[PDB]
Amino acid sequence: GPHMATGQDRVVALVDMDCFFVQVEQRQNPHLRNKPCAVVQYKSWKGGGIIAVSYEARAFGVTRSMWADDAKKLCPDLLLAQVRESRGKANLTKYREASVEVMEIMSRFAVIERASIDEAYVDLTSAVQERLQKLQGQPISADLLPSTYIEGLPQGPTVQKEGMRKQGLFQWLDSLQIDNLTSPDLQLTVGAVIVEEMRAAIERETGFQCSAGISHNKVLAKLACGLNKPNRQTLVSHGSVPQLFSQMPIRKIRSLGGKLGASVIEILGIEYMGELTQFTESQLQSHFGEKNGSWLYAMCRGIEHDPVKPRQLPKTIGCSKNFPGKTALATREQVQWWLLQLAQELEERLTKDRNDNDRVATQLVVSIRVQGDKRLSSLRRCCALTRYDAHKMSHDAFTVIKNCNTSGIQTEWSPPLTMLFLCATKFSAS
DNA sequence: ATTATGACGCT
DNA sequence: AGCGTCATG
Ligand SMILES: [Mn+2]
Ligand SMILES: [Mn+2]
Ligand SMILES: [Mn+2]
Repeated sequence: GPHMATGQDRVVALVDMDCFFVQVEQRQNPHLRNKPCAVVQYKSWKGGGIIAVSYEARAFGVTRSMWADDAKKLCPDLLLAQVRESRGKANLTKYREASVEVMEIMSRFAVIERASIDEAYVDLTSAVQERLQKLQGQPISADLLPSTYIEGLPQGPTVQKEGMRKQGLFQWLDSLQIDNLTSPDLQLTVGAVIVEEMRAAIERETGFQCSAGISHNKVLAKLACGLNKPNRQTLVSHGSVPQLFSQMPIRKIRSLGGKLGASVIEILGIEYMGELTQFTESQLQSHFGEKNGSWLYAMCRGIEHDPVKPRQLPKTIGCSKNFPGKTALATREQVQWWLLQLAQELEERLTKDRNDNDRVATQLVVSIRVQGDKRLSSLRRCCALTRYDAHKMSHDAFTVIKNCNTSGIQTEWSPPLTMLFLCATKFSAS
């Protein structure tokens, strides 16, 4: 009882931009705004592959990983924006720069961990303590939470979405103990006030809408963020976890959407996250390993300790291109030309990174795939990265992979290469 | 013939 | 170090 640490020490938010690449394109081209539209890379094969979908287009069943020609079958008036192509390959610079815009606004409120191009975690514990000592027991008006959902409410003893949102929020605010500066539910509520302000600032200063989740840790904040998209935020309290998890498929939790989650389901004979509570920590550790087992044991009770890392910048900068089927690289000149294209984009991004962020990469990683290998990477080799020069890094990459060519002929390349990847890593301050 | 990344765990 | 897993704009 008095010693069961309930993992309610922190206030953590996850902010995720709605249909990010689509919003970037809609800001640039007002003709795309408030329309079914999607962002595609390339065009010749099946109209290009969709990587981002506006909510209007999602209503027609358009999804990521769909070919545009097929999406057009579902949504004949779908509008498409194409990713820029530079040096023969997709170039995602516009979206990376847009991401930096959003990350810089978020960093004004608290330290953030960049989790992806369009999302960051926020540790709001200290900002909440500050805002609470500023409020001085004053209760929290529903007017401060105009886009917040309280997960699990309304409950107990109107038929429109906004009406139910407001009913649930009213139930939450009425149950609140606004005099206790250490109540976790109050702390989450103030956290949600701050996140409303953060999201207002992002939209005001960039044009971009986002959603957010507010809870006591990263996994719950991410899950909460997904519950009411687009353009809304969701508070998942510690108390909401049992009901939320009682019907929550195991795969919906970050880290469990793959092989490990499938093995939880098959080994334990369960479907939902809440069913995990019936196993001891040792049982879970026996099946899934010591770390995963401790993590599952705590996570199914709403508890997770992974910190919000103070890291706004990516740890690696990389360039990759697939060469499927008939496009696979089968000559030395081909392989060298594409290594040079990738290296030229890498050099440009690295030089910008050095100027902006006062750091230099020191390791170059070269990864390839060979035709007929089921794995995404067939080979991975590192070498020193001592100079930001594309000709040098492409020669070095070729030097470290050239021994994969089983062709006795030095001109041909066999088996042909279906992917090239260059990645700069191990940054140092300079 | 979803493609282009980026993080992190394992050994 | 190099490999595998997970995430997905
Ligand atoms: Mn998003
Ligand atoms: Mn995201
Ligand atoms: Mn998505």
